[PDB]
Amino acid sequence: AQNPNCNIMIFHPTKEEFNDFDKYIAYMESQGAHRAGLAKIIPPKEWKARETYDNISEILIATPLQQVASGRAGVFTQYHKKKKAMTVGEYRHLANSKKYQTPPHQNFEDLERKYWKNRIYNSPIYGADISGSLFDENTKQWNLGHLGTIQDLLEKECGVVIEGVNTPYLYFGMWKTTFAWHTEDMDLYSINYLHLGEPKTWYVVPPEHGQRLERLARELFPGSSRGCGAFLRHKVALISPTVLKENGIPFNRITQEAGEFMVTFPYGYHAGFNHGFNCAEAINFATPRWIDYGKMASQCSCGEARVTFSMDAFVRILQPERYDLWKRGQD
Ligand SMILES: Nc1ccc2c(c1)CCCC2=O
Ligand SMILES: Nc1ccc2c(c1)CCCC2=O
Ligand SMILES: O=C(O)CNC(=O)C(=O)O
Ligand code: NI
Ligand SMILES: [Zn+2]
Repeated sequence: AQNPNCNIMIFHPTKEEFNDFDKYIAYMESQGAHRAGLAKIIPPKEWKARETYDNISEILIATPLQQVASGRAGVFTQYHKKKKAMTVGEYRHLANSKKYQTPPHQNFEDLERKYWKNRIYNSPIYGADISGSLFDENTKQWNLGHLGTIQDLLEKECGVVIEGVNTPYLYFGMWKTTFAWHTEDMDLYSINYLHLGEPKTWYVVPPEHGQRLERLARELFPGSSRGCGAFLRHKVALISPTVLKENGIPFNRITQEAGEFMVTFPYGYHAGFNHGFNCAEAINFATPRWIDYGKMASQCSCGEARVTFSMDAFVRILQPERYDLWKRGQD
């Protein structure tokens, strides 16, 4: 078996290898990349997402989110307080202000230490889930707005035609902005391109060990667990690497820098934080191997999760027994 220790693998495709997206994902899996839950892909030197990022300041962040923490330094939840709209130019200025700017630090490890020590005492503002793309329409390779759709994948694999669309989302981050422990909707893959700015550090649990993380989460957030059998779907819980280690949870970590792609694999729990002002673009996607994960994906039916229109068809076709209960949750 390839990659039995479930290490995060890093790939350096040639420009020829970068032509066929599906083929390269399959190649990465043939090398065991999926066992980690996360892979890094460094694009060939000849490739670029777009010409420059000089003209992005007028993009609107309609609903910036202030991420307010509760709990202890290594075990906390965050809730999102809506703030007034601001442009990317305004957001960048805010990120760089004394209140929000990245502190002096020696290296990524030093910054990681500072993050886990001090995150809860601040409330950074995140521009998340903004529908759009920064890939040039003429970028033919690994253009996140030009991927085969999940609806077409489901149709190709299972013969059923379904409604729904899936398009990319932009994320504008600043120091300490945080993504909580989660897998993707319907345990899909995700792909994330860091377009510009400071790094993003990721933590990931191998898919074969996801239930170990779930069990610890139930222990650490007992009220939340009683409220919902899939409360990690709410995307609000954080657990530090120190606490994971103390509890014997298998995980890995890696830092993504501008110009790099990360792929998360079905049922690969991940969490992380931004180092400073940055912009990432991400989208969910599927492959034939995903179908079995989609069929088995846990669902939130307590009403907290609240998912996109397109998830309806996924649950309806892949999980017909769960559909009625889940749909009651959406309404
Ligand atoms: N349009 C703006 C300008 C500044 C700010 C906001 C919106 C909300 C976040 C806090 C802030 O300084
Ligand atoms: N796709 C995700 C997953 C987690 C999170 C976000 C988007 C933004 C809101 C905060 C968070 O933890
Ligand atoms: O970048 C972020 O804030 C969160 N991204 C993801 O969880 C992802 O790409 O799957
Ligand atoms: Ni994700
Ligand atoms: Zn729930």
